[PDB]
Amino acid sequence: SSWSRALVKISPYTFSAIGIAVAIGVSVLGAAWGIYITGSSLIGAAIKAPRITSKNLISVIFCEAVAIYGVIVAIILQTKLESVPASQIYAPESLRAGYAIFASGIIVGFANLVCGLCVGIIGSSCALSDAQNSSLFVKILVIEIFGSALGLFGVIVGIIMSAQASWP
Amino acid sequence: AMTFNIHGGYLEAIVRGYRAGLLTIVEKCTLKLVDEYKHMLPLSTFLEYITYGHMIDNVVLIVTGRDVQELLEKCHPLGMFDSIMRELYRLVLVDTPLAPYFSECITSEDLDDMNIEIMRNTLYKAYLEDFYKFCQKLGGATAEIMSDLLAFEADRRAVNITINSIGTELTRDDRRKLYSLYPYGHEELAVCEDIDQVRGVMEKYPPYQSIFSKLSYGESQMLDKAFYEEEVKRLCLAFEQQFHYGVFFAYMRLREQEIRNLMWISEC
Amino acid sequence: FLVTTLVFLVIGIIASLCTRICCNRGPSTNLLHLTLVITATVSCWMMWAIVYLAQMKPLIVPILSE
Amino acid sequence: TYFRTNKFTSAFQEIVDAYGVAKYREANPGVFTIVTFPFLFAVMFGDW
Amino acid sequence: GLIYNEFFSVPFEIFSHSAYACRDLSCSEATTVGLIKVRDTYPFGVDPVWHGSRSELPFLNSLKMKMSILLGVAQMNLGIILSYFNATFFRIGVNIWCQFIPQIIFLNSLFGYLSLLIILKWITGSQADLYHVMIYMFLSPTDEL
Amino acid sequence: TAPFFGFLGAAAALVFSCMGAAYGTAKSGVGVASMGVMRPELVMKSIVPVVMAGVLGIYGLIIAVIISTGINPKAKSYYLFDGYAHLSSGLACGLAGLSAGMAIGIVGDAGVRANAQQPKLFVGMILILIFAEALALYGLIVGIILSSRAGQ
Amino acid sequence: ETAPFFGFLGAAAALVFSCMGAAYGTAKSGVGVASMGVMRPELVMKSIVPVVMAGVLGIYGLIIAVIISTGINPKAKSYYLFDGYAHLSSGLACGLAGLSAGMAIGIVGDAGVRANAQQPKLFVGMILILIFAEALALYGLIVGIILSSRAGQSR
Amino acid sequence: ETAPFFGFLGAAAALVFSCMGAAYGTAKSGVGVASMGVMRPELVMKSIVPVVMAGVLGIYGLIIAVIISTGINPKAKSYYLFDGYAHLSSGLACGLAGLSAGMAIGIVGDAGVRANAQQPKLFVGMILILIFAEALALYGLIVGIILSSRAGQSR
Amino acid sequence: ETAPFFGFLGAAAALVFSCMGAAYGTAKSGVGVASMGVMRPELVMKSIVPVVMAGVLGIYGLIIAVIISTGINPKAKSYYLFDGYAHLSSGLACGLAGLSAGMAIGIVGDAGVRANAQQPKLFVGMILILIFAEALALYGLIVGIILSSRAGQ
Amino acid sequence: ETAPFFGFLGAAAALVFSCMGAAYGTAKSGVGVASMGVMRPELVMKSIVPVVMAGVLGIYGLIIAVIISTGINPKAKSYYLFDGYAHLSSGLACGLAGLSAGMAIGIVGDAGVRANAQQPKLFVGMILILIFAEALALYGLIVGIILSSRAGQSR
Amino acid sequence: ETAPFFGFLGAAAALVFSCMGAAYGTAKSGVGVASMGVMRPELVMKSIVPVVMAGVLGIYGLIIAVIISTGINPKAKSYYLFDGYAHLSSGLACGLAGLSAGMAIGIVGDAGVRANAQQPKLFVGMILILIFAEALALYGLIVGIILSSRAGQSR
Repeated sequence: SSWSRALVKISPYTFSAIGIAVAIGVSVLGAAWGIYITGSSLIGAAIKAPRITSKNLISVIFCEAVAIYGVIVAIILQTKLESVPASQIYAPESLRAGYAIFASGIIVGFANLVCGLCVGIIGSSCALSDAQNSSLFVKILVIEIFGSALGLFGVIVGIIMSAQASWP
Repeated sequence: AMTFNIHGGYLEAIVRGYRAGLLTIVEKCTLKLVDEYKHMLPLSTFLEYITYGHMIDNVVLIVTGRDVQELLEKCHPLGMFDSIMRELYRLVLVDTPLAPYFSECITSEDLDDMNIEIMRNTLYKAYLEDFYKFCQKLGGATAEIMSDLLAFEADRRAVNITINSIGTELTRDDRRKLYSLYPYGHEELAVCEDIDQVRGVMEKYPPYQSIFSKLSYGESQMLDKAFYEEEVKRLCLAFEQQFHYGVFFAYMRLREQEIRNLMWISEC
Repeated sequence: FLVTTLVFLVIGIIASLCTRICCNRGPSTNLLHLTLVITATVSCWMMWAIVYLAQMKPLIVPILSE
Repeated sequence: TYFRTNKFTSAFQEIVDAYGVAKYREANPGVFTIVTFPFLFAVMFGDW
Repeated sequence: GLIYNEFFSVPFEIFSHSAYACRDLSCSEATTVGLIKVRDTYPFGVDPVWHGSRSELPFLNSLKMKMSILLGVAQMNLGIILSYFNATFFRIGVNIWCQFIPQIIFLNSLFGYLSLLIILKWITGSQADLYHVMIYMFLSPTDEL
Repeated sequence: TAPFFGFLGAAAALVFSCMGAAYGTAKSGVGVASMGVMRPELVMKSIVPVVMAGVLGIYGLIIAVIISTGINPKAKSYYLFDGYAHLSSGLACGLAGLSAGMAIGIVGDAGVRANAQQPKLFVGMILILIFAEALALYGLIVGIILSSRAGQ
Repeated sequence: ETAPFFGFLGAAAALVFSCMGAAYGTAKSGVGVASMGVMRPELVMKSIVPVVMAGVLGIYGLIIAVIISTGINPKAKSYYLFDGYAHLSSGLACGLAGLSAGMAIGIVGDAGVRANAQQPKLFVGMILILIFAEALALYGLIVGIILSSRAGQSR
Repeated sequence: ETAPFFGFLGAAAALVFSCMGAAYGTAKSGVGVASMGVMRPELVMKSIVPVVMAGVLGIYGLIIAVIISTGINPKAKSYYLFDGYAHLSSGLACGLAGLSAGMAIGIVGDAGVRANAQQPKLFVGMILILIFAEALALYGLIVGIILSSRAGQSR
Repeated sequence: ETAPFFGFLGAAAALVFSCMGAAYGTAKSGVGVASMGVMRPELVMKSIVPVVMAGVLGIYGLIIAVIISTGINPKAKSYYLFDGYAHLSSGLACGLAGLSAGMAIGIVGDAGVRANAQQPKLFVGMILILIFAEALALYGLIVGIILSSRAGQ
Repeated sequence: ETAPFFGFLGAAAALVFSCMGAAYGTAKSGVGVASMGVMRPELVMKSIVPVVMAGVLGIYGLIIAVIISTGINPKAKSYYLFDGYAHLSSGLACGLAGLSAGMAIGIVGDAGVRANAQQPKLFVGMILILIFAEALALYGLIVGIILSSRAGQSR
Repeated sequence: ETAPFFGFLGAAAALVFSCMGAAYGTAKSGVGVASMGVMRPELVMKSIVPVVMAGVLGIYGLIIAVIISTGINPKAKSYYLFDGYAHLSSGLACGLAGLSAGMAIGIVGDAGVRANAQQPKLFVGMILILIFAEALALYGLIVGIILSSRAGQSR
C-alpha cells in the first residue's frame, strides 16, 4: 500500500526524459556495434585486396543509417517535451504522456539495437563472401537492405507512439 | 556470436583469404605456407596446439642421437620450430603440451623409443597426448574433426598392429595402450586381425562402413595410414569451413594436404 | 447383491463344466484350464464386489453441475 | 529346460520368460500370469 | 468397461433404471441437504448419475483407490502363497517354514488392518471414516486414542 | 493511471518481436553467405528463408500498430482492464515472435548448408521452415484475440 | 478488480511458453532433419514427422489460450480474484508443460533424425518416442482445461 | 480471499514441475534409444521400457494435480488460508518429487540404453535400478495424497 | 494464523529435498552399476547395494513428512507460530541433511562401482564408507524428529 | 515473541551446515580411498580414518544442535529475542566451523590416501594433519557450547 | 535493546570466519605436505611447521570469541545498540583478518613444501613468509581486541 503509493507517486517527467535519452543512447550503441562488426570484415578484405572498397562502404552507410534514424527519433522526442507545470506534475495527462514517451523511447532503442546487430552480422558475412567472389555481392547487398528494415519499422512504431504525448 | 566481431575478425578474414588463394617446388610451397602462418602472429592457444601437432613429430625426430645434425635441414617453422637421451629429453620437456606426459610415459628414453618400432610407439603416444590436449579446448565445431582425426590415427595403428606388428608385441591390449567412437568403442578393433575382420569392425560405425571398401589401398599401409587415408579422402567435409568458426586448423590441414599432393606430383 | 454373488459362482460352474468337457483330452491340461477359469471368475467377481460395495451405501451424495 | 508351450500360451509364455528361466520342473509363474496380466491390464483401460 | 458403466466415454442404461434419484428436488438444485436419494444400487455397474455429476471426481477417486489397494493386496497374497507351492514342488528345505511363512505373514498382516478397515467402511457404511479418516486411524503408531 | 502498462505492452510487443527477428535473420544470413561462396545459383533462391524470417517483424509491427491505436485516452476511459489486456496481448505476441524467429534462424542456417550439399532436399527444408514459421502466425492470432477483449 | 491483471497475464504466458517450447523443439528437429537428409535424401520425408509432432504443441497452446481468453468476461459476471488467480494458474501450468514437452520432443527428434539413416527401424522408434512425449503435452492440456473450467464458479 | 490463489498456484506448479521432470526423463531416454537402436533392432522395442517408465511419473503428477483441483470447492466450504497453504505445499512437494524422479530416471535410462549393446545380462539390473528410482515418484504421490487429505480439515 | 503456511511448507520442503538428494545419489549409483554390469555382469546384482541404500533416504524423508503432517492438528490445539516455525525448521533441517547424505552417497557409490569392478576385495570398504555416509542421514532424521517433538508451547 | 523462529532457524542451520560439511568430507575421503581399495587393499583397511573423523565432526555438530534445541523451553522461562538471537548465532557459528573443518579434512584425506599408497611412511603425517584439522572442529564445538550456555543470561 | 541481535552474531561470525580461513590454509598445507612426503618421507616430519603455524588462527579466533561472549552481559549492565555494534565490528574485523591470514599462510605453505623438497637450503629461510603471515594475524587480533575494549565506554 504505502510502498505501492510511493511507486505510483514517482515523477513521470523523469521517466519520460530517461526513455528519451535511452532511445538515442541505445541507437548509438547498436549503430557503433554494427559499424565495428562490418569494419572488421571490410579491413580484412582490404588487406586481402583493396578492389572492393566501394562495395564494402555500402555496409558502413547502412549501419550509419541506424544512427541517423535514432538521432531523428531523439530530436522528435526532444520536440515532444513540454514545460512540466507544477500543478499538473501528477495529472493523468502528464502521467500518460510520460509513460508513452518512455515506451516509445524503449521501443526505438531496442529496435535500433536489434537492427544494428543484424546489419553488422550481415555485412561481416557479406564482405567475406564478396572477397570469396564478387558475383555474389548483389544478393548479399539485397539481403542486407532487407534486414535493415527492422530499424525503419521500429522508427515507424516509435513515431506512431509519439503522437500520444499530451503534456499540458 | 558477437565475440567474433569483438576480436579475431581481421585475423579470421586474413586466414580465409589466404586459404581461398591456396590451391624444391614442394619445399618452396611449404616454406611459403609456413611464412604465411608465422606472419599471422584466444586463437594463440589454437595456433600453439596446431604447431605442436607437427612439433611432436619434429621433437621425436630430433630425439635421435646417430646423424642427429641432419635435423637442421628439415627445420620448417610450421612444425620444426626450435622451441617445440633422457637428459636432453628433460630439457625438451618444456614448451610442449605432450612433452610433460611423455616424460613419464617414455621415461625409458631410447629403450621405449627404439627406432625400429618403439620410436613409432612413442610418437603415437605423443600424438595421443596432443590430440587429448586439443580436444580439451572444447567449445567449437572443430571438436568433431579432431575426434575424427584421432579415431583415424588410432584405427590405422590398430590395423597395422593386427596386420604385422602383432609379432612386434603390438597385441590387442597394445592397440590402445601404445597405439595412441574410438575414444569409447575402440575395443572392437582389438580382434580385427584380418581385412575382412577390419571391414566388419568398421561396420560398427555406419559412417565408417564402406570406407574400408576392398581395403586394397589406404588400409594396405602400416603405421598411421590405414584409417588416416580415409580421413584424407573424406577431407572434402573439412572443405566446407562454415564461417564465424575456428578455421585456422582447417586451413593449415588444407595447406599441408596441398603440399603433400605437390610432393606426390614430383616428375608427373 | 448376495443373489448376484451366487450368480457369479454359478456362472463359473457352467464354465467349469464346459472346460472339463473341452480339456478332458488332457488331464494335466484340464488341471491348468481349471485354474485359469477359477482365477478369471474370482477376478471378475472381486471387481464387481468392489464396484457394488462402493455404491451400496455412499457416504457422499452426488451433486450435479449446472 | 523349458515347459511345453501351447499354440496360444506360447506368446504369453515368451513375454513372461523375458525375466529368466527356472529348473527342469521348478516354479513357472507364467501359468498364473497368463490370465493375471489380462485380469489387471483391463482396469487401466476400462471403457466399454 | 462394462463394470465401470462407461461406454466410449459415455454412460448408458444400466441393468437397473436409476440407482440414485434426486431427493425431492422437482425444481431445487442438486447441491442440497436432500441431494439425491437412492432407491437401490445398480448391480451391473456404477450409478449412471454419478459419472456426469460434479461429485464424479471424489467418489470415483475413492472407489478407484480402494479397488487398487484391494487388487494389490490380492496379488501380493497370491504371489506369497505361490512360494509354498514352489517350495513343495521343488522339495526345498525347511527354509520355506523358516522364511517363507514369516515373509508371507508380515506383509499380509501389515496390509490386513488397512484392507479390513476399507472393507468395514464399505460394509458397515462408517461414513465417519471415508477415504481420509481411514488413513488417519492408520496414521497413529502409538496406543490409546 | 493504469494506462502506463498498456502503453508498455505495445512497445514490448515490437521490441521482443524484433529481438527474435534480428537473431533469425542473422543466422539465416550467415548461412546464405557461406553457400554463396561456392554455389552461385543456389544462394539467390535460398534468400527466401531470410525473407521468411523478415516477415515476422512485419507481423509484430502490425500487432504493435493495433495496440497503439487502441490506447486513445481522450476517446474512451482506458480503465485498468484495458491496460492489463493490452499489455498481456503484447507480451504474448512479442515472446512468440522471438521464439518463432529463433527457430527459423536455427533451421534456416542449417538449410543453407543442406541445400548447398544436396539440392534435392531443398523442398524438404522449405516445408519444415514453413511449418515452423506458422508459430509466429499462431502468436499473431492470439494477439488479435487478446486485444479484442478491450470492450470493458 | 485487479483479477484481470493476473488472469490475462497467465493467459498470455500460456501461449508464450507453448510457442517457446514449440520453437525449441522445431529448431532441433530441423537441424537433425538437415543432417540426416544431407546424406540420404530419400528418408527426408519420413524424418519430417517429429517436426509436425512438435508443432502440434503450438496448436494445443493456442487452444488453451483461446479458452482462457473466452473464460474472462466482466460484462457477464464479476470476475473475482479467485477466478483470475485460477485462470492464471491454468495458463502457467499449460505453458510450462508445453515448453517442457517441446524441448523434450526436439531433443528426441534431433537424436532420432541423426540416427534415422543408420537403420530404418528408427522410423518407428522415433515415432514412438515422439508419441510418448506428446502424451505429456496432451495431459498438460487436459489439466489446463480442467483448471480453466473449475475457474468458472468462484462461489 | 487470497488463499484460492495459493491453492491454484500450487496445483499448477505440481502439474508443471511433474511435466518438466517427465519431459527431461523422456528426452534422455529418447537420446539413449536413438543412439542404441542404430546398431541393433533390439533397442527398438526390448529397451523402450524407460520411455513409458518416465511417462508414468507424468501420469502420477497429472492425477495429483486433478485431485488438488477437485479439492477446492468454495461453494461447499469457504476455504481459509489453511486450505491454500496446504494445497500449495502438496503441489510443491508433488512437483519437486516428480522433477527429481524424472531427472534420475532419464539419466539411468540413458545409461541403460548405452549399455544395451553390452552383455544383455544387465537388463534385469537396469530394470531393477529403474524401478528403485521410480519408487521416488510413488513416495511423492503418497506424500501429496496425505497432504491433500489433511488439507480440508481446516477449522 | 500464519503458522500452517510455514509448517506445511516445511514438510513439503523436507520431502522435496530428501527426494532430490536420493535422486542425486541414485543417478551416480545407477551409472556406476550399469558400467560395472557391462564390464562384469557377474556382480551386477550384488553391486546394487548403494542403489538400494539410496532409497532409505527417501523413506526417511517420507516418514519425516508424515510426522510433520500429523503435527499440524488445528482442532487439537490452536497452532501458534511457535509450533509452525519449529516444524518448518525441523523439516528444513531434515531435508538439507538428506540432500547432503544423498550427494555423499552418490559420490561414494560412483567411486565404489569402479573400485569393485577393478577388484571386488574392496566391497567391505565400500560398504563401510556407505554406512558412515548414511550415519549423517540417520543423525539428520533424529535431529528433525527431536525438533518436531517440541511443538508443545 | 518471535524468538523461537530465530532459535529454530539457528538450530536447523547448524544441523544443515554440519551435515553438508560431513558429506563433503566423506565424499572426498571416499574418492581418495577408491584408488587405495585396489592398489593395496591391505593398507585400504587402515585408510578409513578420515571417514571416521568426518563422522565424528558431524556427530559433534549434531550434538551441539541437539543441546541448542534442548535449551529452548518456553513453558519454563519466556524466551526473549536476546536468547533467540544468541542461540541462532551459536548454531550458525557451529555449523560454519563444522563445514569448514569437514571440507579441510576431506581434502586432507583425499591427498593422504594417495600419499600413503605411494609410501606407507606418510601415515604418521596424515594422522597429524587429521588431528590438526579436527582441533578446529573441537574449538568450534567449544565456542558453540559457551555461546549456548551464555544464551540464558537475559532477563 | 536489540543489542545481542548484532553483538552475539558478530561474536559467532568472528570464530566462523577464523575457522574457515584456518581450514582452507590447513587443507592447502596438508595437500602440499602429503605430496612432499610422497616425494620424500624424511621431510614429512620436518615440514609440519607451516601446518602447526596455521593453527594459531584457530586459537586467536577462539580467544576473540570468548572475549566477545564475556563482553555481553545484560545482568551486569544493559548494553545499548552501540555496545553491541562495536563488539560486532570487532568480531567482523578479527574474523576477516583471520581468514585473510589463513589463506595467505596456506598459499605460502603450499609453495614452501615444494620449495623445501627441491632445495633444503631455502627450507629454513622460507619461514619468513609464514612469520609475516603470523604477524599479520597477530596485528589483526590486536586491532580486534582494541575495538572490543570499548564495551564499557557507552553511557
